[PDB]
Amino acid sequence: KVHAVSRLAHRIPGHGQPILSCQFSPVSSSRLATGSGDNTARIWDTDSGTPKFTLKGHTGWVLGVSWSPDGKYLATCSMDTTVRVWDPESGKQVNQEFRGHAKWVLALAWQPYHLWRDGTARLASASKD
Amino acid sequence: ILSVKKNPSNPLYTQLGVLTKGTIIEVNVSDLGIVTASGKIAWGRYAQITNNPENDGCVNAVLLV
Amino acid sequence: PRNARSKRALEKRAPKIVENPKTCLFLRGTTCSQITQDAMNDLYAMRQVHAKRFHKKNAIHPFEDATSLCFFSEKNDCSLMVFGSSNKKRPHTLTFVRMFDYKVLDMLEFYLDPDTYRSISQFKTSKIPIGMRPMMVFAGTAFESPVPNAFTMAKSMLIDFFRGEPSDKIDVEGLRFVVVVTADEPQKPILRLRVYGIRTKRSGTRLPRVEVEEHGPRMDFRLGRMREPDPAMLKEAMKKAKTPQEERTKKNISMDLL
Amino acid sequence: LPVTVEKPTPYTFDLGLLLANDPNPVNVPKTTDTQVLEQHLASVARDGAQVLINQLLTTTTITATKDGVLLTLPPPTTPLPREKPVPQPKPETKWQAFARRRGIKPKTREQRRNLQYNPTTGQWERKWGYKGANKRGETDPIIEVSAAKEAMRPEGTSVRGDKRREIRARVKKNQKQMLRNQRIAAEK
Amino acid sequence: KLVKNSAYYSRFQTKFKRRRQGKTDYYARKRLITQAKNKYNAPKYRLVVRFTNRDIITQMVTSEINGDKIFAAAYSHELRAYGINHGLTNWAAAYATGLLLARRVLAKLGLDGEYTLTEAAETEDGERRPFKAILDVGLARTSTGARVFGVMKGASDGGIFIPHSENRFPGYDIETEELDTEVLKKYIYGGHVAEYMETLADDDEERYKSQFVKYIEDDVEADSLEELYAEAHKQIRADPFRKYVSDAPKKSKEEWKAESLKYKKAKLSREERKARVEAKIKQLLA
Amino acid sequence: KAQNPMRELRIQKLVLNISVGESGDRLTRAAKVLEQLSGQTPVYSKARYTVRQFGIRRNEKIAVHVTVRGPKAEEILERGLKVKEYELRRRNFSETGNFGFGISEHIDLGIKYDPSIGIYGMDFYCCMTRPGERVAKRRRCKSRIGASHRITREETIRWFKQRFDGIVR
RNA sequence: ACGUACGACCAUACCCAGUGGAAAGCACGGCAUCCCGUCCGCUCUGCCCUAGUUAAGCCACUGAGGGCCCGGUUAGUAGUUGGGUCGGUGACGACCAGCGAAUCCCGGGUGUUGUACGU
RNA sequence: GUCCUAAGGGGGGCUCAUGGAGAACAGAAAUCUCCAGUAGAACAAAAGGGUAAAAGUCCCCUUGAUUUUGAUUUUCAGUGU
Repeated sequence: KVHAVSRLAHRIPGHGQPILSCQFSPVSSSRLATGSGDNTARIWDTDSGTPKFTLKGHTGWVLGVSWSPDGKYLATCSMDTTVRVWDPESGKQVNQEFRGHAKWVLALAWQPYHLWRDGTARLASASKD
Repeated sequence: ILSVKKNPSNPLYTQLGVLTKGTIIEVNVSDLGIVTASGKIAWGRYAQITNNPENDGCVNAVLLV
Repeated sequence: PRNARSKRALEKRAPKIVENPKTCLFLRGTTCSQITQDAMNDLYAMRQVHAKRFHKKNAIHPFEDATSLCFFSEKNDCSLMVFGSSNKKRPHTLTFVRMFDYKVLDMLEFYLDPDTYRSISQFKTSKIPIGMRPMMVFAGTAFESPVPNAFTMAKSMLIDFFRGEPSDKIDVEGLRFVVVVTADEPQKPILRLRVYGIRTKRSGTRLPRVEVEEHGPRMDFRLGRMREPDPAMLKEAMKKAKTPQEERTKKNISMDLL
Repeated sequence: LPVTVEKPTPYTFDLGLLLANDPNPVNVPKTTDTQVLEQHLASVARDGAQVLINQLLTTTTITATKDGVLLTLPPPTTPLPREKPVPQPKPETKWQAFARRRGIKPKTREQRRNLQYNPTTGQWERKWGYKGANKRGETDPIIEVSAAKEAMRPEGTSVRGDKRREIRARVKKNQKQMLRNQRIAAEK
Repeated sequence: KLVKNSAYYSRFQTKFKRRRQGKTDYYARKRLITQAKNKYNAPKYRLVVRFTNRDIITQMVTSEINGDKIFAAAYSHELRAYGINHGLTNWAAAYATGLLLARRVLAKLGLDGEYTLTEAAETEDGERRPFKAILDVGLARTSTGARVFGVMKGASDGGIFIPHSENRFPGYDIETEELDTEVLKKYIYGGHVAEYMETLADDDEERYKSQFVKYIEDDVEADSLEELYAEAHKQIRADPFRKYVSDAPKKSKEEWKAESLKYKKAKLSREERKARVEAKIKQLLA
Repeated sequence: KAQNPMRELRIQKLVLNISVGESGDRLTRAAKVLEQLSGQTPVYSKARYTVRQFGIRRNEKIAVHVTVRGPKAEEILERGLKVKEYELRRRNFSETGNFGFGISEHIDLGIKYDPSIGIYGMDFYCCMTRPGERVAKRRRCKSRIGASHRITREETIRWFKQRFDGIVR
């Protein structure tokens, strides 16, 4: 049974612009990802209501954050026509950014975990182009 | 318009409900969707009339926020 | 009242439409036994939030003169008083005094049985929280006399004592203690005062099965001397005032649900 | 175990005071055994508490809020004496009787506000009180003085205390009238 | 003239015993327990936070007429069962002790035959209500960065509904009316201690060794404190009732009764006191 | 039990007082004198009552004082004893175990004279204690110092004589 | 039984002094980077629990002088209401009742206790 | 005849009158220190038990000088928002 949330648990500042996306980690509620218009994503520890990581590198608003289904990756899609992948346990970008979209990347969708093949995951990015 | 709060020229003009420039009126703000800090719905606020309605044929006001 | 704090105190002491909860002053005479003091302590512990305590010896015999009682009530804004006393004729006496407009409305003597008296500390149970009003049970045939008598006045006084603060709502977790007064119509009848904690068990239905466990104090009373109210003062005290939130009903005028 | 008690006469209730009245007699055993006396009294208390709990859980509105599960209680119906008499209207003052006779209406709260617009300074100022308009000019750098008034002025006094003198006279007159009204009302 | 005479001693009125001991503010206690916005006859809980030289004491207290009742209790020396062995009075230990008390309260209630009237009268549209308590700091100063608010933060993160504001946490700036969550996270995980260890090891090595002698002896580096406290929080949330056995001597209660009665001094009897009085009278006569 | 290390006498504090009795420039210059004598901002004291004989007024700032603790207090008291040639009177020691003295000029402490400031004297008062004075000064569980832990006049005279090699006459 | 934290009665617990205190705990203590606050890190606040010490706090016991608290006695007595009921025209003198003291004196005592965690 | 970011409210820290013993001028009476101090000070009232980690006294914040709504109470309304 899930009980109704009735009160504020935490209010954590740190984003300098409006928050545009948010998503919990699939493992537990201890980790939250947000993506904002200050060109950053942020990982939050929700047990103590504290910042955990700041993910920088985008030059446009981070329109979308999306955890991988196994929880080992975080994908961000931004207004700078790019998609980036991050390690949520260290706050570091995995390899380089994804290039090839002409306009704003609006949405992300991970391939389901049971369909992964060739020793890799696949990620769909839907853009304005 | 909910009421007329203060016509600056005369309390008699306030009592008569005269809509001139600078008049404070009470407006129904249900359309604006204003929620207070305790979660209650504000549906009455104050606005100041910013035009000359007898010359313009309409009432223009600005919310006092 | 030049001071704002003194003005606030005067406004608190002023007569009101909805009255403040009554305050009880606990005081003793020049001679007062240890059993009587223990009984007074148990009653004060039941009524801590709306009581004041005197600690000196007062040369007052209430059924002879109550001028000092009226002065104390006016000074402390206390409308209920518990007076402890002891004598050869009356070995352990609690005089319940109820006042109206800082004058004596009525008085009743309770004679305490020393042998059957048990304090709250003589029962090894979890006690009542501070400020929690209990539920009440009055049992027996002594409380339905057609003419007002000592047992009727005792029931009224004990209701005014254990009344607490009125409220339109109560939490279901605040129904854990009950005060039971038992007295039968008849050589003198015995007014017995007991306090119980309430436990609920599953019974297979919606309503729970209540169980009781003794809380204390254990008290046996014999009713003694009585001071009855003046009829005009009684009418003044029993008048009821209407709040502004009670609408005076007009003919053919009502309010719909909107 | 049952949750309903059966007695020859039903209980009465006052749920505003959480009070249950048991009309049935308490057949206390005529024994010297404190123990049998005590479970007899505890049984009577058990029935009283059970019927009170049943009445409270069945006849009152139950609402589950963030504070908890609450029972809507009726107002108390057991007649209890007051501690002070019901408040009465004060005796009419001289002004109040005069205003009722002459049809003088009370002023509105906007009308009696301690605020006015001074056009010479173009500012909002208090009519009375601290830095009020009734003490205007008492702190001004320069005050014009009439020669006849300064000739008729007593020695030692200044023109800077005239408004305080007038205010003290007005306050004294108002206080005297208030004391007269208080004495008459106390006589009544 | 003598101020302390018989009239002074007769007229003297003593304070309360705990006021004389300087332990209880009865002015604050009266408003803490006998004052309520609603008159719903509901029980009230207070989180009592107290500090000694070497320990932090947190209790969950209700007030009855014969004395207070401890619903649950957590001590900072019980963090040794979770892996914290040094700094048992600091801010991070305060946070961990508050978290431990919160998890113990929730596990005792089962929020992690006899039944209550809430269950008996529960409505269909009724959700679970959080456990509610109010902070009780006693005589400590409620300045910004005090450890009482660290205990409160730990309990509120553990799940107790405690009404509070955030202007007394470390990192709060009065001018901007904002809270620095970086400084708050640092104080939660003990990073102020870590930066003190680094600064002392850089500047005053002898003072560093003297102050943190147990840290170096147990090989607790300053860069491992955050991981140690995070692991402690995870283990507290996993097992809030882990048993801890100290290195103190262990005997039974009756053995400790015998041990204390071996050193207790008995009250003198009436016959012995009369014999001593007679001996004193004989010595005065001689 | 007198050889316990917790009974060792030490200087609790040293208060330097200047009572000029007049408000304004004289009080300001005395406050500056106390300031660079000690190393901290001084305290200005107001008169309790109005005395027409002394020419003082109620709530009028007439005196100035500094409380100094630690080795700074020890060295300032050393300078004062150097001025007074390490000699004190038996009446200078109080029954509670404190002492004090006074000087008429402040140049001989080691302060270079400045013509715009002028001449000022002062009162030194040294208050002594043992470890455990926190018992009477802390907020929670404030208590009284025991009688065996209290300091006597003979004890502080002996401590002064042993410590500074001074003379008490 | 001892210790600590919250307490309940609020001197049988207060005022003054002396002696002792296993264990653990309290405490005195040590250090001012960070949070915080002072004329002064005295207090308050933060960091160590290592090292010294039971000297003081605290606890127990003892001792005077006070004070305070129980019980008896005073005593159902003073005092006060009743022609109350007998005389006295009446006031009043007894008697009958109802209420109802205190001083003096004697004896005893100088803290009991709840919950939780420990020694 | 003068002076004041008014009074009030909330929070926090502190303890007063007085006496004893001490400190250059300073001497009954100027300021500082310690000890003892049931309030014997202050502030309100007219206690026969007002208030001491405060109701006293100093800091911080508000000072916005009489808010909004009401089908309800009482009175009024030829100008009945």
